[PDB]
Amino acid sequence: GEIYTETLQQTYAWTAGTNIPIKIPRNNFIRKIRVQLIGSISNSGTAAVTLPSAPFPYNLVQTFNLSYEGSKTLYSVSGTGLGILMYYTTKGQNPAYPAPGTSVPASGSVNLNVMWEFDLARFPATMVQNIILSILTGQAPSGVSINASFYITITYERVTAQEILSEGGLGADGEMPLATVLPKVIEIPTFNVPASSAPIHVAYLQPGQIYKRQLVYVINSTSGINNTDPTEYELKIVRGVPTDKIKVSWAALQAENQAEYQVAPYSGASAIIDFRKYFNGDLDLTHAPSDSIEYDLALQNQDNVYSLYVSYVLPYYDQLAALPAQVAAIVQQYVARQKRRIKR
Amino acid sequence: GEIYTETLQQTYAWTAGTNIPIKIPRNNFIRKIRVQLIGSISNSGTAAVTLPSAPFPYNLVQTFNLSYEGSKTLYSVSGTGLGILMYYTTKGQNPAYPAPGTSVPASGSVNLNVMWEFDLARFPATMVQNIILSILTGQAPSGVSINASFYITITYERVTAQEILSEGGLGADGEMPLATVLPKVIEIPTFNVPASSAPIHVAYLQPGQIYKRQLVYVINSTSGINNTDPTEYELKIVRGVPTDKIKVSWAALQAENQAEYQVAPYSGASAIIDFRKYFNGDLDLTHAPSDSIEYDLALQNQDNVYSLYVSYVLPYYDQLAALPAQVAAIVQQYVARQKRRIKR
Amino acid sequence: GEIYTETLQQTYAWTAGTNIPIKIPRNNFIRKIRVQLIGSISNSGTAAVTLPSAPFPYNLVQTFNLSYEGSKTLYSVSGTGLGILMYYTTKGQNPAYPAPGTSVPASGSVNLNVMWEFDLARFPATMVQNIILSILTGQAPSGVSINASFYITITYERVTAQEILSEGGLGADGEMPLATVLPKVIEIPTFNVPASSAPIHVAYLQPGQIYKRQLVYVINSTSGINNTDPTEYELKIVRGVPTDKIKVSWAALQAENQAEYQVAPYSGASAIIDFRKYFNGDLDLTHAPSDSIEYDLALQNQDNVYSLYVSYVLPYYDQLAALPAQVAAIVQQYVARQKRRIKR
Amino acid sequence: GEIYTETLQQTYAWTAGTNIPIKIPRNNFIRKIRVQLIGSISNSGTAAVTLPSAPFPYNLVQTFNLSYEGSKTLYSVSGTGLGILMYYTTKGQNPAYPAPGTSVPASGSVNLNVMWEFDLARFPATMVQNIILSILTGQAPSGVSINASFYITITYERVTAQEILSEGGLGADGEMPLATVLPKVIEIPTFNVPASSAPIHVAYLQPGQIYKRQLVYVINSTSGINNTDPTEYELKIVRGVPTDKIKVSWAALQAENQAEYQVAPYSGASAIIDFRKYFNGDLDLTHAPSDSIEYDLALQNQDNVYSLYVSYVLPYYDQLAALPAQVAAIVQQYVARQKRRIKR
Repeated sequence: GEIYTETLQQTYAWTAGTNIPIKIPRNNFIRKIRVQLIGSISNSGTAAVTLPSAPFPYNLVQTFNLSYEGSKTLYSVSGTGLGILMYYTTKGQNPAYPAPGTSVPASGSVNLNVMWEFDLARFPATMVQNIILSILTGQAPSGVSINASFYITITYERVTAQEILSEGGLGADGEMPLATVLPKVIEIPTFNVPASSAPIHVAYLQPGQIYKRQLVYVINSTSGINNTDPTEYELKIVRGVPTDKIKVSWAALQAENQAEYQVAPYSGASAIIDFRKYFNGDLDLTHAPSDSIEYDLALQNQDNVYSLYVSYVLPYYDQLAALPAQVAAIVQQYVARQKRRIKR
Repeated sequence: GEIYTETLQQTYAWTAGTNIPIKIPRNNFIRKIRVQLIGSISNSGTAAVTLPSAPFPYNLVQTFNLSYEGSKTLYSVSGTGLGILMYYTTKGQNPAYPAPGTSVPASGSVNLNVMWEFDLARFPATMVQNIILSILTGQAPSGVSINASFYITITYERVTAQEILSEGGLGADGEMPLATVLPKVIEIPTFNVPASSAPIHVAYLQPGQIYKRQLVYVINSTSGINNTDPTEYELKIVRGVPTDKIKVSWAALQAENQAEYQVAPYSGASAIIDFRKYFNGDLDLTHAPSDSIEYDLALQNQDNVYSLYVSYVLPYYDQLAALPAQVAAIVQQYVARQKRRIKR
Repeated sequence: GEIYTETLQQTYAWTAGTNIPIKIPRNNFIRKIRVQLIGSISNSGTAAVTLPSAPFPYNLVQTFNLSYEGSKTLYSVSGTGLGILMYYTTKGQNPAYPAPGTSVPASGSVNLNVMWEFDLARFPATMVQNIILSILTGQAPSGVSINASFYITITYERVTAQEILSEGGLGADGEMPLATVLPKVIEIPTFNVPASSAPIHVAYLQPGQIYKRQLVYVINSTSGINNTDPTEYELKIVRGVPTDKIKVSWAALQAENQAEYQVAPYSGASAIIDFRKYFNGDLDLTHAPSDSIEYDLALQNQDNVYSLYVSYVLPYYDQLAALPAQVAAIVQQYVARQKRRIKR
Repeated sequence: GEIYTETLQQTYAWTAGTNIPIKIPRNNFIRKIRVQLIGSISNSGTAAVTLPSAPFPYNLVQTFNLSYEGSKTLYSVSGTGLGILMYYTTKGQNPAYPAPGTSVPASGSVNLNVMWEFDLARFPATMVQNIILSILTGQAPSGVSINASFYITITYERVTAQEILSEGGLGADGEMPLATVLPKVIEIPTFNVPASSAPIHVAYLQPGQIYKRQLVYVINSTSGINNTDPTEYELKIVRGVPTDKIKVSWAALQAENQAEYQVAPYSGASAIIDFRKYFNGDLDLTHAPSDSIEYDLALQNQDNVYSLYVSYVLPYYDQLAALPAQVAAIVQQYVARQKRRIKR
């Protein structure tokens, strides 16, 4: 239909340790929602205070949560999480001022402007209820004050009653178009995975969805996200014949990110693993038994691993699979196009 | 066919405030013409002279004008205009030395190397007359002297009589192939759009072509192109039901450019709005009544807004429209490839 | 099939002027082999030693040589050669620390990490014998000591007996699949091509393979690889009526490297010419009579030109051509996917 | 088939803190690999140097790593680990000279002869690639010099194509026989498990394999491996009904080792627990959810607990499980036999 974008008149002040829930107008379907922390970080203290380094500025928003009907979750990431995912998928050019470790002049200030982007493909925002993007801000850097607000830029696509029939009408219960592709960008953080030289089990990818790529990063208590502990990552298919779809050294996985994302590594402790490259197309676990695919980690020390998945579910996956080869062909091209929209 | 590239032996010295007309050899069809200001900027003075900031080096070529038969304008942009479009569409990787503000060693010199590129898709250069690329050079920076020249590099495509037929033969009048897509990158500057917070009408896009993307940038009298007045951009469809295809904050538009072109904003006063992301496919105005789409701006101070469009024309727009779904479809794929070859 | 990647446990200590032969496990077919020099460059001297400039760090590995059966070569390049090919095909994002000219703190050190990537398309490693990637390390920079090892990351594709029947079964003599595409990245060096302003004959591309792209770079005895002598590149069809597919000036050749690769020139003395844009598809000479296409160079001074080609051979190229229009369609589509896989 | 053993022609000199990679010949299947450090430990100093106490001589080989294809790890243990496990599974009868604390006569020497044993059941070595047992030697004891080499003794079993079919032919992907039993003897070291009287959580056994017996030993910073901190061992099943398969005091655990292995305790800080004695048959966690069985330790002080497991995997565990009670009976009888070959 007719994509068209706008910022909402209503903003939200960045306050420390707060949950500022945001209502997303349900005009047409929503393709993507950008959020920007814009203002300045003021140093009113006598000596020039150096801003904390990575994940800053991203961590100013401790967490994000875009879900609808209060029950259904489309997003769940931390600002440091969605922030690094943004950093890669945009050739590391995603707006993030000021850079880590920058000094706020003594009794003067620097400029704040960070961004996130939730890709909802073509989310039927009008057929569902209560899309609330809850931003739980984190903590203000030490010595300086975050003087910003949030600006929601929502991109609607004017899907018509007409176009909807042209992609397979509605679903099973007719709650969304048959060809709906809900992004399920979740982030499951792990604690105290032990220091090892051989990749030890870290966590399972749970079924009920199609995984596109996974952003994994470790958090050392001393260096934060600027350590070099993860040395050997590993995706083992546990169900069926134990097969290693991935057994690459950290250096080499980040090497693939050099070629993949054409940008230097976000830090010594982060990387991305694209499933379409180790499988044929996307890694589907929609109907796969649980604990069939896990990822491992060889950490120099024992730390905390955060794993952000950029996956999506097809709310009518059975009706699309159970479709006539005639219709399935056309419906497939719609869902297929949609799955690629949700990059970041 | 067989694309193939060469430089033209004849070069032209960049002289200040001059018009240097270039004849573009008409061998085969022309896919693209790159022009390069290559030489040095010499400071013969006692003190190290810092070169002007953006748009320099770009404005060393005040304006460009690539057209055929002397009357059909394929291009009409300024070096500052086409130059900035170049800065975005190539991840800011475009050759542009020296950078804004670089110092020319006192009684020593720096290196000059700037580039532009006119994308003509697959322009029937063998079937028209006189492709003359007129470069109206600007002014030599203060304190330094430009000792460069232009190198016209042309990309021909061996479209054969055979193939032209494989795409719908010639036009109605048979002056170019039916499936021709003449790029019409024009640039229309506005003066004194007054200072305001609610976007005031800036200018209408006048019909007679399909718009692919628009590059808007403001020029303050004090800061040149490095101000931050543009705060609110807005695409209002005036004719028909009144609507806003765009109502994004400037911060937010330079935002879509980070994710889009993966490069930092050329300055606080620039951006690009891709029409393909706000309509279904390209923004066509071949037959729309004039004044049906205007774009607005909320400027901090009152300045000059330059609007560069990367739009293209289909000289047989009608036969393409009154052709059979049988043929329309085959011709459609050619106009289709051609339309995207014209990026920059 | 089932792509899956792993690093081999066994690393190899980098020693100056040595040949370190590596056995590459022939588990499944091999798609790409990554090699990384990872460790540090230690300075034990009193004064901080600044590392040699380009080609360092790439030249720490003098040459590479991947072949199977001790007589059939898939690769034959220098670290400086394959290294620069790497610098381009990944937007200059290929891992190469530290950068040229970096200072190793006096009695402290810097970080080493350089990589190469051998694209074997989908090489039938299980059907051949002894895939040995021989690495002939170069020389330790003067004043610092290289303390790294090599890490072999191989990407196998679980091609099955079944799937092989599905692409045309076996070859003529049945030693590899009929649709095999063996990479032939060779590098032919020419010495003392005289100084001239008119591109003088440098060397012919010999037949017996399809050229995908050629990386040419000159080496001044003074500036090493950092000179600006190559001024005029030129691809001449010598057989028949003399024709020029390329007659592009050096500046402009690096220009297409700007748009093509979106990365700054590796040095003033290098470039890449892709045959796909100067012919229709790849420049095939499996059957053109020899000395039928040569490339020229107008060099400022008299130097050494190294020409690295990313070419590939079809071991049963004839049965692919003598296959029924029925089968040729399917086999061709497999050979084609394989041909583009060998990018870097 | 026809079991048969020979020592490999190539030996390897024991040097301090080195990694000596060994290629393991793949003639027939591999039943067991013995490694012996044989030579003498010379004292060149004026006074008789008494050799370090346990784990020496075992720690002369810091670590072991027997894996195939450079990725799949069959063994990952330390010389102190496999060494102590050897000390138990053989009635303390495994060759280990000199004993700990023995005096190397002043300007004279003693005899060195240690031995380790990797039980690979009947590993399909002809069907896999690169079985490389990497011995990363530790440190030469203080005051004496280790003058030995390693002797690789391999036990091949001539499994014939016929015989292989007699147990279910090959697996699903047919890479190893269906009835294969890959030893997975890993060792996971834990750091600083705090001092306590009631057994505190030490670590979980992560899934994907069948555990045979576990060798746990604590390492005090003061007494090394010769302390008596572990006082209360405990195997707690966390998932499902919470249960204690073991809740025996250390004294009593070394007690079950007296009768079990008929040998005095290796040290006050070591023990072994056989799962077949606490479950019915082996403790299998092939598909059990992660974190379902952990082991606890009441330590006098807070120390490092090393947990060596002798577990094994069934690469086709499902086809063995999804096999008819008809075929399952014969295949089970083979795997059952293999599983016990891997004792040590």
